[PDB]
Amino acid sequence: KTRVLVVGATGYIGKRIVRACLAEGHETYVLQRPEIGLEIEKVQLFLSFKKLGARIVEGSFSDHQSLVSAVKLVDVVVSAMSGVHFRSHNILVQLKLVEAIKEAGNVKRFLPSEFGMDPPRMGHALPPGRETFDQKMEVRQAIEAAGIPYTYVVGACFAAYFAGNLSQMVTLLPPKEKVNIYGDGNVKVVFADEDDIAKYTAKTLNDPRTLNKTVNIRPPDNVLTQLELVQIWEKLTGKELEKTNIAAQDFLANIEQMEIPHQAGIGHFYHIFYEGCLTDHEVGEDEEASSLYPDVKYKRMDDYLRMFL
Amino acid sequence: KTRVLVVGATGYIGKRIVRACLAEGHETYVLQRPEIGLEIEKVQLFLSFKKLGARIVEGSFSDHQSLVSAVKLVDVVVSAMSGVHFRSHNILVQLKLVEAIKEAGNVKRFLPSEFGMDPPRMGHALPPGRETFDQKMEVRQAIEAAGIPYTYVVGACFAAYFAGNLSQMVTLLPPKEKVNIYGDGNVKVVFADEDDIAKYTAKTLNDPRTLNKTVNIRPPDNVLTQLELVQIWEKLTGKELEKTNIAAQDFLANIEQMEIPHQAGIGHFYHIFYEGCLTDHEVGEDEEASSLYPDVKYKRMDDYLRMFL
Ligand SMILES: NC(=O)C1=CN([C@@H]2O[C@H](COP(=O)(O)OP(=O)(O)OC[C@H]3O[C@@H](n4cnc5c(N)ncnc54)[C@H](OP(=O)(O)O)[C@@H]3O)[C@@H](O)[C@H]2O)C=CC1
Ligand SMILES: NC(=O)C1=CN([C@@H]2O[C@H](COP(=O)(O)OP(=O)(O)OC[C@H]3O[C@@H](n4cnc5c(N)ncnc54)[C@H](OP(=O)(O)O)[C@@H]3O)[C@@H](O)[C@H]2O)C=CC1
Ligand SMILES: COc1cc([C@H]2OC[C@H]3[C@@H]2CO[C@@H]3c2ccc(O)c(OC)c2)ccc1O
Ligand SMILES: COc1cc([C@H]2OC[C@H]3[C@@H]2CO[C@@H]3c2ccc(O)c(OC)c2)ccc1O
Repeated sequence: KTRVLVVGATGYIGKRIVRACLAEGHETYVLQRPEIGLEIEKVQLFLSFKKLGARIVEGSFSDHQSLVSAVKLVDVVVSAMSGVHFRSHNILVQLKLVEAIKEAGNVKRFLPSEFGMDPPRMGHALPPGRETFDQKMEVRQAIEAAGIPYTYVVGACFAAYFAGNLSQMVTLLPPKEKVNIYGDGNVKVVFADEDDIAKYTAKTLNDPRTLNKTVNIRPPDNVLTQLELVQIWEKLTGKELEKTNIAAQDFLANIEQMEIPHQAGIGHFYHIFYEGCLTDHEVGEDEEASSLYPDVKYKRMDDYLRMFL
Repeated sequence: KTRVLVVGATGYIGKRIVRACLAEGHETYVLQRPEIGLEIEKVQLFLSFKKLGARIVEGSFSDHQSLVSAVKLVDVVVSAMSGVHFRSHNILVQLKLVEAIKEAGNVKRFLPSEFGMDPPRMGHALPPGRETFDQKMEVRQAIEAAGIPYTYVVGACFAAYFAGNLSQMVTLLPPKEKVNIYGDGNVKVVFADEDDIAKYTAKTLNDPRTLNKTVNIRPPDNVLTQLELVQIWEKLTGKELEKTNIAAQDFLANIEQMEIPHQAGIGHFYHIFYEGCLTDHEVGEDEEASSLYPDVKYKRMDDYLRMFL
């Protein structure tokens, strides 16, 4: 039985990873930091994990020895640390976890908080969006310096942030009548239900095929252009949307004057929808999660969008 | 089937009320406000409501006619508006809901956001905690000046904020070794699991017995002193905790110099555990929810506390 520590267990993807580890059959440990005082939602999340059979491990990122103690309990550590500018962007805090793993020496694999664009492929991104890739690379740098075996889970847009809103920024719901199309809207993007991301993570974390590998989440039916995604919704609703095509220069105009979390968002959307960073390179079946784990009947984006009807 | 609208549907008690209305068989509507921007957890709560069978109603408190349109759809309106200083304390925003109910004319009953201490009994309270009772009384006044029929649900401490922490402030977990006892710890308090509070709400909101009444949530097995609460925990754990008795004037010492949310917390705790405001007066079976709805097998605190072992 694989023992797994989830660090970031109440996070957006972290909580889905916890439940996926439990359903996969792993002996699932969750790190509970003691600073969560009156954050009642976090406290009841941990209590719901307990009721599912998770085991709470108390530890703190400012107590190096408590991290060492926690990781010594498990075979695999999965980190879901924050990495979104408008939420919180504390990627580099994992360095203390890496150090703790380095000292414990028992850890057979570490999955750091990746779950998005492929960091080493983003060397061209400009600040502040660039921070995400620079800081994940630095965590990668520490992992491989320490000789810690790893798996990097990358390659898909969370469906909540990019599909349920027809990729409109600052909203999470489909628009009623108007939609902005990025460029011609013919650039292929990779989408995935976050619950499937979690299930692929639970399955890959002890799979020899993915030891010391980048694993890509690129389910073939979910490779869609923005216009394809829009047209799915128009078909489901029986209503055409008025589409405005936004050229690259107008999308980025005056970016330097906007608040930093919005600058990052714009930078990321530009890589995804204008440069097509998630599909501008091919990946093999031996490094792609839908083909590695074909028993995951992943949710297609028409079924994902139906939830919004 | 009673048609119910919940305003505050993603709130702490609000989401529990939505689910209990659905389980009770009400045709349940929930107000989705448009300023839900990137608050993904709210967005996904509504999706979870829809799948359980709730109907989404769009409206904004800054758009009076949207509110009138919403309350027109239902027979009863339940408000779970915020009212905790360290969370947010927007009780007075319900005045706009009351005004829309007035104009609509069809609402058979309105339950405002109370769910705690009985406001008219708290006239002696001092600021800032006093604001809770004053604003809840201003809402009561506007309800009655509009002729809207009502039910006021009051009388119990939410289990998570007062029982699961053995009533220690700024924490939501049982303490590991040491516990503060307020006074002698022999002042009776009322505790209720918040899912039972929601079930009673769902059961009372169309009950002829409770039209234009105050309904008290005072389950007899859950009327306990703080020492009795601590004794339940100590028998669950087999370990005695070290108890420190805190006298009134030491509990309140230098209260004027602390943050306003903490001041309000101390004021509330003083009224509950030093004055006994939840038990310094009696209520008939006619107006108490556990006798009113005896098929609700309310969770006793020993079972509640087991979630924390
Ligand atoms: N479309 C995509 O592909 C997306 C990719 N991502 C990536 O997913 C990963 C997770 O992001 P997300 O789920 O939104 O993150 P969250 O913002 O939900 O944060 C996750 C966890 O971060 C922990 N955390 C935050 N700050 C600290 C801190 N100072 N010290 C210790 N722990 C801290 C918390 O642990 P705890 O549970 O202990 O409190 C928190 O729950 C990130 O790398 C992100 O970049 C995320 C959004 C979209
Ligand atoms: N022990 C006890 O007896 C306790 C009693 N209470 C009482 O419970 C009741 C609800 O409190 P609680 O669950 O903590 O509420 P929350 O703090 O969870 O807020 C509940 C809802 O208030 C709505 N809200 C907040 N601000 C606004 C605003 N400006 N405009 C429109 N809507 C707003 C939101 O509705 P939306 O979902 O639509 O976003 C939110 O989800 C209160 O009267 C409180 O005093 C609370 C805790 C303990
Ligand atoms: C797709 O890969 C990533 C996606 C993201 C997204 O986390 C979600 C964000 C972010 C920028 O895309 C969300 C975003 C930021 C700004 C917005 O206005 C927004 O609107 C939906 C959404 C972060 C890191 C990634 O490697
Ligand atoms: C019991 O009646 C009420 C309780 C409350 C509680 O919502 C919860 C609060 C508040 C003050 O008691 C929670 C409180 C505030 C400060 C704290 O430090 C705290 O620690 C657990 C908890 C609000 C209104 C009420 O009428």
